[PDB]
Amino acid sequence: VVVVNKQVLLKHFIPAPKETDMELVTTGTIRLRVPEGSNAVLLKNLYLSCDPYMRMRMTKHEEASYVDDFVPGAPITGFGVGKVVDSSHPDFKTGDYVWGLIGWEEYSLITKPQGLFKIHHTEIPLSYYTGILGMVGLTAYVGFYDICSPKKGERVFVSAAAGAVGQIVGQFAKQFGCYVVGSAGSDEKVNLLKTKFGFDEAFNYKKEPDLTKALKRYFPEGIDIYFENVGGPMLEAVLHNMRIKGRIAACGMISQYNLKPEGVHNLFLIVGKRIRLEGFLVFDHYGSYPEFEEKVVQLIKEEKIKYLEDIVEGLENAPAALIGLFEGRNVGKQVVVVSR
Amino acid sequence: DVVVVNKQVLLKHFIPAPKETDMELVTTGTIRLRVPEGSNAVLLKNLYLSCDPYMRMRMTKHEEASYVDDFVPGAPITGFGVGKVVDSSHPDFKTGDYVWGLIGWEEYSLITKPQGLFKIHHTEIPLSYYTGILGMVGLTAYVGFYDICSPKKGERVFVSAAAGAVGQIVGQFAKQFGCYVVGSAGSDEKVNLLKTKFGFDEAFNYKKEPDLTKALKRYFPEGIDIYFENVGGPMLEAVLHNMRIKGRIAACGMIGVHNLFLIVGKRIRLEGFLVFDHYGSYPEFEEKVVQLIKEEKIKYLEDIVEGLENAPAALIGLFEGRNVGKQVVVVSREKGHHHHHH
Ligand SMILES: NC(=O)c1ccc[n+]([C@@H]2O[C@H](COP(=O)([O-])OP(=O)(O)OC[C@H]3O[C@@H](n4cnc5c(N)ncnc54)[C@H](OP(=O)(O)O)[C@@H]3O)[C@@H](O)[C@H]2O)c1
Ligand SMILES: NC(=O)c1ccc[n+]([C@@H]2O[C@H](COP(=O)([O-])OP(=O)(O)OC[C@H]3O[C@@H](n4cnc5c(N)ncnc54)[C@H](OP(=O)(O)O)[C@@H]3O)[C@@H](O)[C@H]2O)c1
Repeated sequence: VVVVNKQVLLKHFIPAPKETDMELVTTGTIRLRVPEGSNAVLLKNLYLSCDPYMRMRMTKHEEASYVDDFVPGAPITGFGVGKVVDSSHPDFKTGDYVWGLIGWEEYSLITKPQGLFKIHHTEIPLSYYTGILGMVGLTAYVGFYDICSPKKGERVFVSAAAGAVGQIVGQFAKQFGCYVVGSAGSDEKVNLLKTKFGFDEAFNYKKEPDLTKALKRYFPEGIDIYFENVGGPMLEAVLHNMRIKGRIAACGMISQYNLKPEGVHNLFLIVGKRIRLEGFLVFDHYGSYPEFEEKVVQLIKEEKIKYLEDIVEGLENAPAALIGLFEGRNVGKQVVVVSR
Repeated sequence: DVVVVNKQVLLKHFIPAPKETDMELVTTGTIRLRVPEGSNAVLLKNLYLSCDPYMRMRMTKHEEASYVDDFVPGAPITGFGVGKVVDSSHPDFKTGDYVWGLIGWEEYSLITKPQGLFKIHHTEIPLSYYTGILGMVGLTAYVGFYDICSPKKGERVFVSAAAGAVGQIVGQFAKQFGCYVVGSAGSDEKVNLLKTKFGFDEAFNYKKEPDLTKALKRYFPEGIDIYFENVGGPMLEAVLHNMRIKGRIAACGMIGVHNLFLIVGKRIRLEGFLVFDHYGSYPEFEEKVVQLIKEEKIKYLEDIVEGLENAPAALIGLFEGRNVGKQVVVVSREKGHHHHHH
């Protein structure tokens, strides 16, 4: 059996990204069997994740950064969920479902199957393994329980709080016993934070004249913990409102990914307030996954965590949905359905 | 219960840099040489004063509270210093003991909260050292490096404002721990001292380097594990660019930053600290550092100025970089003074 395999390719390096910086192609095929003699796994790709860090990979870097750049002319890759068609690797059998880095394509031959995780709970919707039970959820789990060193009762702020990482941090934090406030870019998202996601309070950053004062309002006694997804002047504001011994988990600074650079002027406050500002990367924490899968599956089962996906249908729509990320167009975790 | 003259330096008023005229020596004041009846207080004859850069901030009025209370116009300047106990109604302090802690810019200070005085346990060390290397500055170095920097033998360490009081000590601590240590300073005379007196593996003049990012690449081909941060600003940008995965930045002081996102990719811990939170560490620190001095395994240069009347100048001087070493003011020599100097 040789079948058609559509692909989305990076046309070329970027210096914001445009939908034209990628190209769907239909003039390609794959054999539905793993090469003889390999330790490899062939996946039918079911779901894709759009993640902001994918932007960086579309630019060429002289010195090595944290992930390999994309190769022009080759498919885009990123997190996704797949079904095992064929396998010459012992830990994976035909009919198993998995998640991990795969190609923006209908079918991927995974030469390094050590970096695929087997899906242990079929009871759960498979798309969850793009986000809440995939990379994004684990990011939240590490960022909050580990980097933020939280303590019950502490005052927690979360930027980009309706996003995939944000919405999870908030719920983790409320269930730990913290006061949790979120910021987002639309009243629809703010509504979701207060009504679906259980946030003690939230507000629209686009519709607040002074971020520093806005935060003073929700944190009269200042902020103990800032889960940082956005960066820029929102960080300055937070710094102004941080409490002695406050902690900032630097998850991302998405405001800067396509800009060029914006400056932070408050940093000296980190001294007077004895703040720990610490970045982290989820790739370093895959060891914590098994415990995390169990915690979060139970949380879902018990209806004690909520999760909103933004779903887009068809591989052809993946470039748009990725670009859309950066303009706030996603309402929840951006997933692309390749086949169901 | 004699009454004597007590000269004082007062803050005339709040400042919006400071001038010598923003302070005033006065001779009118007097003091009883006995702690009030019923108090648990300690009366000091003030021997030495420290000039420290953070004093500048206290000369400005702050609407919102910052880390230490502002100075009060009309009241003496206060800061770290060394004193001899004249009288005490507090059990842990006796007449003739020497101590350091916050005292007044004056000949005599009545200390109402003596829990924040540290006893001097080695009176054979020059007492002036307890302004700086064995006082607040040294401890700042001790905690900043051994604690906040979480160092490990062999790691590549950078220190800004390295010829300063804190910097100079961080560097030596770091060398003796087994680290490669490079310093930055603002004059070739200071760079010379870092390499020849202070034991730094390398150093350079930041004023005479066009690109700090490249400058640092040069001394750290494999990047920086640890940055002891005294300066801030673009020097921080540069460092961040040369930091290694899992690198650590101890924010001691700073005197816009655009590359903060790097903290994520490189998994950096940037952590501020304040020495007031670490007084518990003093006793162990005193022992380590005294031995280090006794064994001639740490070096230290003081800039000494004589007389209370010169303190304002020396503090201003500090802020314009004019001090060569830790800036001390001699208010009065302990009876029986016999330490040589230069
Ligand atoms: N291991 C890691 O370090 C790790 C792992 C995963 C994610 N991340 C980081 O986490 C952040 C969010 O991840 P996610 O997958 O959950 O993304 P997401 O929040 O689901 O999508 C991006 C969101 O960011 C907000 N946004 C976009 N541009 C913005 C701007 N210029 N200013 C303010 N807000 C903006 C938008 O919400 P608004 O409507 O609120 O504007 C948008 O919904 C990103 O910074 C990403 O790099 C890091
Ligand atoms: N607990 C704490 O967190 C704590 C405690 C004590 C001190 N500190 C801080 O540590 C820093 C200095 O402490 P210190 O006692 O050692 O003071 P100091 O270094 O004796 O005085 C500051 C020195 O920094 C250098 N400098 C000034 N502007 C600079 C710039 N723009 N770039 C680079 N270097 C510059 C000057 O010499 P060169 O320009 O020639 O290098 C100057 O002598 C200050 O920020 C101070 O507040 C913090």
